[PDB]
Amino acid sequence: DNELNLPNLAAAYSSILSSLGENPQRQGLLKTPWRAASAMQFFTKGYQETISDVLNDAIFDEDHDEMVIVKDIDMFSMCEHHLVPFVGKVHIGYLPNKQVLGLSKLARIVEIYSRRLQVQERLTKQIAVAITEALRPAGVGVVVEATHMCMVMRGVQKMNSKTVTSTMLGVFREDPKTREEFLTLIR
Amino acid sequence: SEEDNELNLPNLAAAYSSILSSLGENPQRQGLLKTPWRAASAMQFFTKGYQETISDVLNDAIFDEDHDEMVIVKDIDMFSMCEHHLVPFVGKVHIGYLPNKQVLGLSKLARIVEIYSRRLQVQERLTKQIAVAITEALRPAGVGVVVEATHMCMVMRGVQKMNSKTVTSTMLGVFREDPKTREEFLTLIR
Amino acid sequence: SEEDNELNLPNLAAAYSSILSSLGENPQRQGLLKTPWRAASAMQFFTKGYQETISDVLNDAIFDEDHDEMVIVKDIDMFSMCEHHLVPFVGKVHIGYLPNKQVLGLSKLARIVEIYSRRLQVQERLTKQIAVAITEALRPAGVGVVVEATHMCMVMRGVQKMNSKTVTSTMLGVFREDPKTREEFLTLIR
Amino acid sequence: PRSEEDNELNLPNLAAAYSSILSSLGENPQRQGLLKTPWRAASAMQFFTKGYQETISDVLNDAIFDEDHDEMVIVKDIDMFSMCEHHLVPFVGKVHIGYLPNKQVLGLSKLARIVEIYSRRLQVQERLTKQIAVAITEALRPAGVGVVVEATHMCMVMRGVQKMNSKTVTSTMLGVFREDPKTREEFLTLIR
Amino acid sequence: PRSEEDNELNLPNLAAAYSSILSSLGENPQRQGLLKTPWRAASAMQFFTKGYQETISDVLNDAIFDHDEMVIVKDIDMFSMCEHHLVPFVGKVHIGYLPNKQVLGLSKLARIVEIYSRRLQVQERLTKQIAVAITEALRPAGVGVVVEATHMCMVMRGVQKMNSKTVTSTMLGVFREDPKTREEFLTLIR
Amino acid sequence: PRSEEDNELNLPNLAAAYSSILSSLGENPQRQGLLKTPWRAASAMQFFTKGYQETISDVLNDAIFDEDHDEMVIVKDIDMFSMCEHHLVPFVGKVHIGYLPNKQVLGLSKLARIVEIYSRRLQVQERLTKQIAVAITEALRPAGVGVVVEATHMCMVMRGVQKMNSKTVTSTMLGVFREDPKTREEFLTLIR
Amino acid sequence: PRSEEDNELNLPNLAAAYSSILSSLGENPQRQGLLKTPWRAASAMQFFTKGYQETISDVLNDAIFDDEMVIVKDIDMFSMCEHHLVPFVGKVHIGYLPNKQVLGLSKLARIVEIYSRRLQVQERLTKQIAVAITEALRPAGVGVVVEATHMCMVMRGVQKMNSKTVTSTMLGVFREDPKTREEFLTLIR
Amino acid sequence: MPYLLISTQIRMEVGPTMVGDEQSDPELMQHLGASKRRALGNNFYEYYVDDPPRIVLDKLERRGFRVLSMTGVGQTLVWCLHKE
Amino acid sequence: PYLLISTQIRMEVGPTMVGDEQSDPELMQHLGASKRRALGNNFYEYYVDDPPRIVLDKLERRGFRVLSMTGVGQTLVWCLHKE
Amino acid sequence: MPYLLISTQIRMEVGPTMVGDEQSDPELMQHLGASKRRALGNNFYEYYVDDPPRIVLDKLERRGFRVLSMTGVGQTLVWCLHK
Amino acid sequence: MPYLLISTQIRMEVGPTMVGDEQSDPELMQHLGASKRRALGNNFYEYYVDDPPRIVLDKLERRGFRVLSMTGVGQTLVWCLHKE
Amino acid sequence: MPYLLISTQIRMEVGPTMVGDEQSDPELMQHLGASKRRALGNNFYEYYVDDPPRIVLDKLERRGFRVLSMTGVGQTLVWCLHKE
Ligand SMILES: Nc1nc2c(ccn2[C@@H]2O[C@H](COP(=O)(O)OP(=O)(O)OP(=O)(O)O)[C@@H](O)[C@H]2O)c(=O)[nH]1
Ligand SMILES: Nc1nc2c(ccn2[C@@H]2O[C@H](COP(=O)(O)OP(=O)(O)OP(=O)(O)O)[C@@H](O)[C@H]2O)c(=O)[nH]1
Ligand SMILES: Nc1nc2c(ccn2[C@@H]2O[C@H](COP(=O)(O)OP(=O)(O)OP(=O)(O)O)[C@@H](O)[C@H]2O)c(=O)[nH]1
Ligand SMILES: Nc1nc2c(ccn2[C@@H]2O[C@H](COP(=O)(O)OP(=O)(O)OP(=O)(O)O)[C@@H](O)[C@H]2O)c(=O)[nH]1
Ligand SMILES: Nc1nc2c(ccn2[C@@H]2O[C@H](COP(=O)(O)OP(=O)(O)OP(=O)(O)O)[C@@H](O)[C@H]2O)c(=O)[nH]1
Ligand SMILES: Nc1nc2c(ccn2[C@@H]2O[C@H](COP(=O)(O)OP(=O)(O)OP(=O)(O)O)[C@@H](O)[C@H]2O)c(=O)[nH]1
Ligand SMILES: Nc1nc2c(ccn2[C@@H]2O[C@H](COP(=O)(O)OP(=O)(O)OP(=O)(O)O)[C@@H](O)[C@H]2O)c(=O)[nH]1
Ligand SMILES: N[C@@H](Cc1ccccc1)C(=O)O
Ligand SMILES: N[C@@H](Cc1ccccc1)C(=O)O
Ligand SMILES: N[C@@H](Cc1ccccc1)C(=O)O
Ligand SMILES: N[C@@H](Cc1ccccc1)C(=O)O
Ligand SMILES: N[C@@H](Cc1ccccc1)C(=O)O
Ligand SMILES: [Zn+2]
Ligand SMILES: [Zn+2]
Ligand SMILES: [Zn+2]
Ligand SMILES: [Zn+2]
Ligand SMILES: [Zn+2]
Ligand SMILES: [Zn+2]
Ligand SMILES: [Zn+2]
Repeated sequence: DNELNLPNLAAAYSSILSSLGENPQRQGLLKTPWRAASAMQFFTKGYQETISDVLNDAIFDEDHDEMVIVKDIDMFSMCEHHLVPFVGKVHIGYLPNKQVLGLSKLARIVEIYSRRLQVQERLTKQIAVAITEALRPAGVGVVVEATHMCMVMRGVQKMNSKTVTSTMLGVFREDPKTREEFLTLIR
Repeated sequence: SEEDNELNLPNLAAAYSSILSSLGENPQRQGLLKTPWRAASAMQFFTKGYQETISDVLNDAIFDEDHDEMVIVKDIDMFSMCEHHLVPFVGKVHIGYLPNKQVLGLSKLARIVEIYSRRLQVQERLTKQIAVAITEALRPAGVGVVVEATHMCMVMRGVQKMNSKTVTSTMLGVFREDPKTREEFLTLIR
Repeated sequence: SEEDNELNLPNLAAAYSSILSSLGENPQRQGLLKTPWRAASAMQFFTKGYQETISDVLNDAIFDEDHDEMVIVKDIDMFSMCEHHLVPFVGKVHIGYLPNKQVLGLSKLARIVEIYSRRLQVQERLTKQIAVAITEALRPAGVGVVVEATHMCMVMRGVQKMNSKTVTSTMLGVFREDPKTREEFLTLIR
Repeated sequence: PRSEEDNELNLPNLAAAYSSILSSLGENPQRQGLLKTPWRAASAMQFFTKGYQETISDVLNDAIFDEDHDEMVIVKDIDMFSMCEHHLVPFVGKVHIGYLPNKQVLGLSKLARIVEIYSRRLQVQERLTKQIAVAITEALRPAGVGVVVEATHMCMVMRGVQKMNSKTVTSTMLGVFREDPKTREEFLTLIR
Repeated sequence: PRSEEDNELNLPNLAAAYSSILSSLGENPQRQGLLKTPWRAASAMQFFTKGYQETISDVLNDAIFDHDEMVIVKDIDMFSMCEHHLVPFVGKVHIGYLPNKQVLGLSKLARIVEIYSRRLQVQERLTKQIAVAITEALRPAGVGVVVEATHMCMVMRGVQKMNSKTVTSTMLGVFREDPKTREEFLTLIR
Repeated sequence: PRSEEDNELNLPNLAAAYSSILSSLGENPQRQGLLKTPWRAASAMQFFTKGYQETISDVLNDAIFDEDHDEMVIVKDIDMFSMCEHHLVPFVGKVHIGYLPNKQVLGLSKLARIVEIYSRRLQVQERLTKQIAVAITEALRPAGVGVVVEATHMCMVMRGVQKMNSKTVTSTMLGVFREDPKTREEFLTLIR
Repeated sequence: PRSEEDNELNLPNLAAAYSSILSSLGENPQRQGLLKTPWRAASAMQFFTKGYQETISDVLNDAIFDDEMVIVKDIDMFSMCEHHLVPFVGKVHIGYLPNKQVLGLSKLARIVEIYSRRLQVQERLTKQIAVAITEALRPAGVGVVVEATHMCMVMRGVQKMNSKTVTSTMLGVFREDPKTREEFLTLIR
Repeated sequence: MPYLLISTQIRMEVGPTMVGDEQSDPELMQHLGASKRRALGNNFYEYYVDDPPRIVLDKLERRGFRVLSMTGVGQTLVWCLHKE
Repeated sequence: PYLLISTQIRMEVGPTMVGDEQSDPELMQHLGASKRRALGNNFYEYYVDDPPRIVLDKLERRGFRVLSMTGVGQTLVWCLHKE
Repeated sequence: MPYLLISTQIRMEVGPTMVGDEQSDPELMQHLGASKRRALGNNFYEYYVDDPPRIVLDKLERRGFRVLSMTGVGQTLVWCLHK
Repeated sequence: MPYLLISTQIRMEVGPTMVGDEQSDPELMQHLGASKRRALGNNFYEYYVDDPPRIVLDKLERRGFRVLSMTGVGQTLVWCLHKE
Repeated sequence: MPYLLISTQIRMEVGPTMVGDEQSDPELMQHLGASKRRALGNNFYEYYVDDPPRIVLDKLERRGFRVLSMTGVGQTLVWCLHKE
């Protein structure tokens, strides 16, 4: 699909260069339709992935029930409304129910959904739901903090603005003590 | 309206020219020739929120996501004008809300800040208006708004307390009724 | 021109709609319905520097002063677009100059950053265009320009070096010839 | 437990395996910079796994004192260096330990020594975290123990997902640190 | 240069050597947590040394464009392997150069860091190789390279100096001959 | 309590012991840099243990005011320098004290002087923390007292485990500081 | 150099002196908390002064290899003041310019350990590290900067809690060439 | 309508006391001297009186209600009454 | 004979939780209850939109009497018994 | 005046015990040995005794009061009595 | 043995339900299908069932127990029963 | 002395159980096997037993006491008993 659609993406980017008043034949722009098309395919590579392949059977037994957190996961996504990046960090916490996920898989799960055309809220929920369904834990908490370039480089132009979204499932929603421990430990 | 702006611009410039003379300055010196007009235009821009309505600002950016989770837009730069002294008060606005199946466009929360902050104000009123506008536009489970600002009237003059900052808070719906929702909001805006 | 923008907006929207389909997405889903138009408008705003000229931007804000001392406008937020990948590069611009007989209006130094940054660019060219525009408009003793930026093409993809930053530097007139002037500039922009 | 005699006997086998790795990577084991590497890499790996040579009893060394002390004791910011058992690559960070004594008080340094027994092994963060908490619980029989491990896994930064800033935080709360949220909150406030 | 064919042919030999290491350390290669370790450790080690599969020409990919300014790419995350102990040394690389009619693609400076750092190395060699590669590819007026790294061999073992950092510097062409060019570079990388 | 006359009488015995230490380390007590060391090291050790010369009553010096204040009083970031009784090596840090007066308010400086009485002795962190809290409780009879000590033990950084960043935090909460979690939370928030 | 046989013979003398110090301070060496203190204090003092047992040649091991600036900075340093027998602690920053011989990175830290684990004065310690590197490698030049908190100035005496002593030694090109010294001081920040 | 829920916040000695919801008996609300309001952001109306809860409990006994249970939840003290 | 009902945050408004997976299906139907499973939860629950005062009156008509009422966290719980 | 509310804070074994409000029966407050005060910033007066709540409960039983309910709210332990 | 204490945490609709301590009636614990455990760091054994508390309350009524009181404490909901 | 207050902290299945104050019936405290103490900083004495509260409740029934109410406050579980 990527190979077949690459010329169509490059034709659209070349057309955009002309429609902006630019010269697609100028040295600095000659390869731009192809490079922009490849970059856009990389930014949306999460559509190529499934949870099962990403997990790669990296689920292990851990009888003792302790909170596990993977925080400060760098996240790079694309706003679906403007096709402009929104970037930041994801902090994930969960309380296992005898099954523990491979540490890196929590970051790989962030990669499946972040590398798509998105809205922060949907992205946050998808990460929490994927972990819930893969591990069946007592609960999951996900916090996403991001700078949307559509609010800084244009529009409202609020230089310091940041969006924070939160999803708390299972014991992370029902038990405030579990949620408080998670929020204290991700600082 | 923009017609009101054009009609009132000469009156504002005449008042600023009169202020320059009453302060002992020379409105005819090079540095002050265009000042009545530039000060008048700046004051119109600082009060442009009077020209806006919530409906136009929202621009139908209300979506349907099955979201029942906390949404926050924090560190929104805010620039307002003190209505008592006509001197700026500037800072940050942090907004949180719990949607009730209607999710607002992220930028619209900052645009709502712009409607009310670009007016002659008091921090308490500005804080409450932002929270009430979001509540009426979305009908969410709750809204929380925190405004932190430096008032130049307390630093450049008067009491002259260089480090002083005013913090105002408004908590509506579940943000007032449920301390756990308010605590999650205050923890996440740090 | 703004007429060019109106005429080309449907062509840009058609190209963005085509990109949505070519990526495997559904242009008919709620979240994407207005995206071809919104993405087209955002791209026109990111490249609005092509609509400007130095003369209009300067707006005759050149004052005659007995000032032969260093003037700096630093930490000017800059948002540009890489011409190779059509992905943003963002950061700060620090400008310094030694006036001869003419001093430029402070805000015009930031407006000059806006004429050139709101284009498809390469950081080196951007840096040089800012320094040359100030040199030609004012004929000063010298100009120094430092641009520090994060390129999203090196962070979100490619090499994926999260902390990498590009710093370019242009030193003209006394800023090149006199190391003492350039050292004072670099010390004062920290 | 692994002995110093076992180390001497297995050192040539480890050096032969590291020399083989150098050849299998396309490198030249005969070049100046690599001549002593099979032996130096083997010694480094034995040092990184020296925790297998230790016992809780020897490490405690009878450093248990008596006291009418029923107040919170914390040893925080204990530098920790471990080896991921999945990739044989380091994971490094800090351990913060808290406990509420029950008439027996552990010697301050022993809390860091307990971190050393378990961290100097082929591990997983979760196992390491519970082993430290369980060792303190069994040695002192206190009212409760809390252990927080924060670590950078080099397998998530230098390779794989390559998330430069990612950090893993694991927490184990036993006795009153689990049953009483007020005790756990005092612990988490004091380790900041 | 090493290839994916050599990689796949040597993978079982690497896995056999890692399985042998597990047994020689007193561990049980049959326990659940260690079953796939010989293969995962082998793959990680060939990724850490993937620099032997590369050449400067392929990495540059003809990204040489046709300036009078200092160009710097700083805070490039670097991950290498100490050749003496086979333990990581990690940190940052800061590169500066003065072009002479040829300007290198920004990302290639980070790609050059990747060729040499993904090998068994000594910090001094790595620093010099990066500077020499840029010098030969671009023929600039000069190049400066600063590498700062934590060696895990000095923190996790041996001397165990937790805060120790190694800083190595290579200055070629005008970066060596002209102290003013070197000083500008060192000031701009802070 | 140790007296200034005891100090004068024991100074030559301390100097003889420090001179013996110089010889036993392989050093030359006759070299210029070491000639006065037995006497200076003896005086320094007497200063580090000057808390044995003091009593709570003399230290308080009747600085108890009867202003009926029913609000929280805190003296934080009190620099503390003590000596480990097990190794005779310093442990240094900060003491943060909070109390809720009942009918008596203590003079601000006396809270720091109370830290000086107990810290300038051969100690263990736990005991020091408890002694400061008990002295304030007995002197003022307040609604409650909270004491937090944070210290770096040089025995855990310069030697032994050699954990460069390790810190010990001890806490003692008496009266309403133990019984009311809201009072303890206000105290811990205000000492940050 | 002090030997392990000397340590076994002198360890009881140190312990007997610390037991005597405990009595002379008014303390009870027989109380539970002090019973092991004479031996522990003695062993701690031997460890603090273990640098007298070491020579540069043993430390140099297999770590010399055959013209760019090399720096090892933020080396944690723990020493003992020879005037009061109280610790002074901080960091050592070392820079050198090789001349056909490069030293193993770790050995620069081991050299700090030989001289710091002794009874000292900051100035002598700083000079000994620079001289040892100069004689071992014969480089173009060496620069050594020591920053330390002296506990004798913070826990007693003047009681200046923020005071820090900074000593510097510049040899060869680090002394003769100000551009080399400036590059060193800029890179150790 | 046999069940009644009444409540007070922060201190038990002082009002306001919440005495009803949208579907409460209007005659009973009028008898207690209650006012109707909707706090901002809330999806419901409530009835309240300025009286402390002890006064409300005495008035409710004269209307046939007995306290079945009293509980604290957060900073709210609640009474569940039953007309028997 | 036993029933547990609850409401969160405010007592004047629903939803009111009126049952679990093993609750009497006829009683749940009578109250007009819906069945759901909140995300991440290992159990189903029955709930009504009515405020708890309305549910208590409906349950009295079914023979239930309130034995105890308690607050726990932000949840107000009633324990009823069919006497 | 059939209902009475009494309370204690932090520990149940020691007073003060709050035994009334501004509109409390003055004779009952005098009988308990209660004092009247207004804590700073409060919009109301309260009656209190130094006795622990167990002593107050025994005194109120001799006046015809019976404990109907006891509850905790924050750090306050409350008894609702009836005669 | 007239008194019984039972409890559940976090949600009332789902188990586990704590039904006893070390000195609880072994026959009653066996009747309820309870398991015995000691949570790590605890100085006591406890009996628990997987059933939600409503099921346990119905089983206890068939054994002669009646609920005297129900209370929340932290995140634990407790019932005090009496064999009357 | 008809009223009694007993309590336990953190977990209901294990002691200590507080069974009295300074003015408690000394014979009843002796019968329960209670010890008297004063926690540091406290302005009062308390009686306590090592037994879990369920055991104390059974002993108190044999002395004529009945549980009137049980409540949670903070991390303390309290029973109010009455001799009837
Ligand atoms: N909740 C949510 N909303 C999201 C994103 C990403 C983007 N959006 C928001 O879509 C709205 C589109 O509005 P619109 O049609 O009026 O466009 P436009 O005139 O260009 O707007 P503006 O930018 O204000 O100038 C904006 O409000 C934008 O913020 C997300 O993750 N979550
Ligand atoms: N609550 C509130 N108050 C606000 C603003 C903005 C301003 N104000 C306050 O109006 C008061 C005016 O008093 P006044 O007449 O005595 O004036 P003046 O002598 O000049 O005063 P001073 O400044 O002391 O010299 C001041 O107290 C000022 O702070 C706001 O946002 N919220
Ligand atoms: N000097 C300079 N260079 C600039 C920009 C903006 C971009 N570039 C650089 O053009 C090069 C293009 O090379 P390429 O064809 O190989 O592309 P591609 O495979 O996608 O690259 P990569 O990113 O490595 O994956 C890259 O090196 C890029 O960094 C700038 O401002 N200044
Ligand atoms: N819970 C836990 N998990 C741990 C460690 C240490 C490592 N792991 C995790 O083992 C998984 C192995 O998966 P795998 O076989 O697919 O390997 P591989 O393809 O090389 O993976 P990747 O790294 O993604 O490239 C990874 O997820 C890794 O993170 C720990 O302490 N705790
Ligand atoms: N110049 C330079 N030196 C480097 C590296 C990487 C490593 N090394 C250094 O090789 C030396 C080898 O000595 P050796 O045989 O005695 O080893 P060993 O007993 O294990 O040492 P130690 O660590 O003290 O225990 C060490 O000094 C090590 O630091 C580098 O990048 N640049
Ligand atoms: N609770 C408490 N403990 C304290 C102090 C001060 C010191 N200590 C601890 O006494 C223990 C003595 O043990 P030991 O005999 O085995 O000595 P030694 O081999 O030298 O030990 P080590 O240092 O590991 O080499 C050590 O654990 C030390 O930390 C304090 O304030 N509170
Ligand atoms: N240059 C140098 N000097 C050093 C050390 C270590 C210590 N000293 C200094 O010896 C002096 C001793 O003097 P003294 O005899 O008068 O002792 P004493 O009354 O106890 O002094 P004081 O501490 O003031 O109370 C002090 O000045 C001390 O600072 C070092 O590294 N470098
Ligand atoms: N929200 C109330 C508690 C409450 C929960 C449920 C019902 C009634 C009240 C408080 O915080 O005070
Ligand atoms: N989790 C509930 C409390 C609760 C505990 C036990 C049973 C029922 C409810 C809350 O925080 O509101
Ligand atoms: N404010 C009381 C709680 C309370 C609420 C309502 C009525 C009475 C008491 C406390 O924190 O202890
Ligand atoms: N520790 C319990 C509360 C509790 C206290 C006393 C007895 C029983 C339970 C909780 O936090 O949920
Ligand atoms: N201080 C008790 C609560 C309490 C208040 C009032 C009376 C009794 C107990 C706790 O935190 O557990
Ligand atoms: Zn957008
Ligand atoms: Zn004002
Ligand atoms: Zn690019
Ligand atoms: Zn790994
Ligand atoms: Zn090494
Ligand atoms: Zn010690
Ligand atoms: Zn000294």
